[PDB]
Amino acid sequence: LLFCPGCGNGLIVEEGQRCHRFSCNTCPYVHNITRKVTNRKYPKLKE
Amino acid sequence: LCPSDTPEGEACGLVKNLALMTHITTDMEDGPIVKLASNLGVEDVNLLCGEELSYPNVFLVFLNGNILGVIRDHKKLVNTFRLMRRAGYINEFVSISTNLTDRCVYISSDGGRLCRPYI
Amino acid sequence: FKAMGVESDQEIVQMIGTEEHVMAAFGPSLEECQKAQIFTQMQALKYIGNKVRRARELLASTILTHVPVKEFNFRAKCIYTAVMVRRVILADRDYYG
Amino acid sequence: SVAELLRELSLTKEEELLFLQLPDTLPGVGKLLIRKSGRVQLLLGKVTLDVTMGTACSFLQELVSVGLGDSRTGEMTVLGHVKHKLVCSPDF
Amino acid sequence: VQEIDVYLAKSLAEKLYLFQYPVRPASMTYDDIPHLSAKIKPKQQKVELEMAIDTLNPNYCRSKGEQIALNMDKQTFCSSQTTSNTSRYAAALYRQGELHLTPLHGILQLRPSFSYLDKADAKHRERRRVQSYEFLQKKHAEEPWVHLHYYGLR
Amino acid sequence: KGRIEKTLLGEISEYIEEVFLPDDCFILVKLSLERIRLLRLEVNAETVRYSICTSKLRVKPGDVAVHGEAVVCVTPRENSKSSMYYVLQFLKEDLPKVVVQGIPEVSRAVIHIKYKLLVEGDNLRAVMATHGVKGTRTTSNNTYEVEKTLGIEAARTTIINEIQYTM
Ligand SMILES: [Zn+2]
Repeated sequence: LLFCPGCGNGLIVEEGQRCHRFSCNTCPYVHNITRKVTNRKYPKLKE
Repeated sequence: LCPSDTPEGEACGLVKNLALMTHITTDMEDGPIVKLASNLGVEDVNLLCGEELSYPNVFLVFLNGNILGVIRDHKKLVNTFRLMRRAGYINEFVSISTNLTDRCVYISSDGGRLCRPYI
Repeated sequence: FKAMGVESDQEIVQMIGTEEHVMAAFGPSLEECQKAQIFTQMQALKYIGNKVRRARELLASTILTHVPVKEFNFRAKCIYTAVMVRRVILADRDYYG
Repeated sequence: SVAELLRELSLTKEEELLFLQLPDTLPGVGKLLIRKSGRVQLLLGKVTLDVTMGTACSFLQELVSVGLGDSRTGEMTVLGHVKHKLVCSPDF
Repeated sequence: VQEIDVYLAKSLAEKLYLFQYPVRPASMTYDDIPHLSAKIKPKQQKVELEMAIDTLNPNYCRSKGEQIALNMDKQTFCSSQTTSNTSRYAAALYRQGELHLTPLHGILQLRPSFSYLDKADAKHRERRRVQSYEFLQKKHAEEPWVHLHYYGLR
Repeated sequence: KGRIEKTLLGEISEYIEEVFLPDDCFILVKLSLERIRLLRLEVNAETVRYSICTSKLRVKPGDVAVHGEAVVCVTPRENSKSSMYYVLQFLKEDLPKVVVQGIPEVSRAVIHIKYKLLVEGDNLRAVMATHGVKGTRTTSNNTYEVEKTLGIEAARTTIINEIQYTM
């Protein structure tokens, strides 16, 4: 969940040319190859 | 309540009996409770949405089930109301309790609460 | 929440959880499910309430979570609903308090 | 962090706009005393000692101080932003 | 033992109205001095401004075109007031040598006004109670003749 | 035990996430391999890829790939139903709850000591048929799942037994 500076309506990623155009007034930050990272480490019980 | 005074049959634990040294409370006004709450420190409707959250110093005061602001220091509020009640400025029956699992202090002036005296 | 006056979605998470660790899992639950249908509007989101409630729902949101008081300043009502959601994501009927 | 702001205020001379919630006292130069150990007390008018210390998380948003001059006949001008809030409580 | 004294500064604080922003915490966003087209009300401020959007983000383009009204592009605000009792908060400007108290007027929050989706739906249509009060304002909403400008003043 | 009790993709992996590369957004799973050898069970990134497939999450083509050293799987993006982002935020939830291997119905299996193992499950003949369990000697306590699987006459003998066991 990354929010919009300007309306604040949550993250939407359009897969055209790597932007973040929200359903409202366009504020598409065309993030370059900066690699997105979201590793939500899970749980690993054993034995 | 009495632990051993109950019927058996249909009402094995559903019809209880009051103990000796109890006292059910009556209602009262909520004037001086709020008036000491807003002096002792609380603030609501101007605080950013984020404040009342996982941050430890956000115990939110609740009176009778309605939020009345948030206090950074729960101890000063619970202790000051308790000294005030003992002094007699607030009604003897009102009770300030704190749940630390969810940071909500609970000022109850409900009326109908089962009460009891201690030294 | 959008019917209650807080229209933006940034405000709603800020209400529920700013520290994200499980309150981020409020995110793809509902505010995406809100956004999955293009329905960002405050007046339009009274309208979905205005159908199922068997502009006309500014009043009939007073018969919902009553004792949180409102003088058509719904800010006090929102936090009490947000705290009700706050419990669930953090999650005794017979106890004599 | 209760008295830190005053020491931070001491660290940089830049004037800092502050937000103060005084207690609800009607009018029946004030003095602020910082006790050893950080227990700031404002010995306000009537010589009462009011303890003011800490507050809600602040700066988590932009709070801005603006003097509305009735711009139709004046100007609305932002004068400062905001700093940590301060709450004043009567003492017993 | 900093014994700094607090002046009960009588410099008129009737002008002082705190503005709040539960919108801009991500990167110390300052609202920025240049934007004008300023519109403000005394009661329920409804600050309407020239928050013109950048063009560094790449044009936005067709969806902006799809917006219908944009007048560059106003990102206006409607003030959520919280002025019930409004003297509980009255602090001002504080050096490490002097302290000036000033009692403010009602604080007002300033979340972003949309009205683009509001007007947008109406457009499709073309294709409460005493809401404004008894006097319909006839004035508070009319008052927006506004000039946000920079002056060192106390 | 690991062969017959279910283990979700979630239980066996390291830090999963989507990763943003130009013109796409592919998810990734790091798949804790110390564990997979610790818990005696036989999964591999090929076996996960077959199990990410045919798993009702519409990833039925070969869109899911197998990177690394059989240590990481990747599925980029679906075809339709708001396929640009809203299926990927959909995909991050259902992906660490697909059963990698084992009988999906069985909640968990607990060993007990000679050695036997009792399960809290219901899928009987899928348990009876696995490798290592002598399916000639295995009983239930659910007299319907003996009737569906083992005939009526074994369902008679459990109604005799499981009453005379609880009496
Ligand atoms: Zn936007």
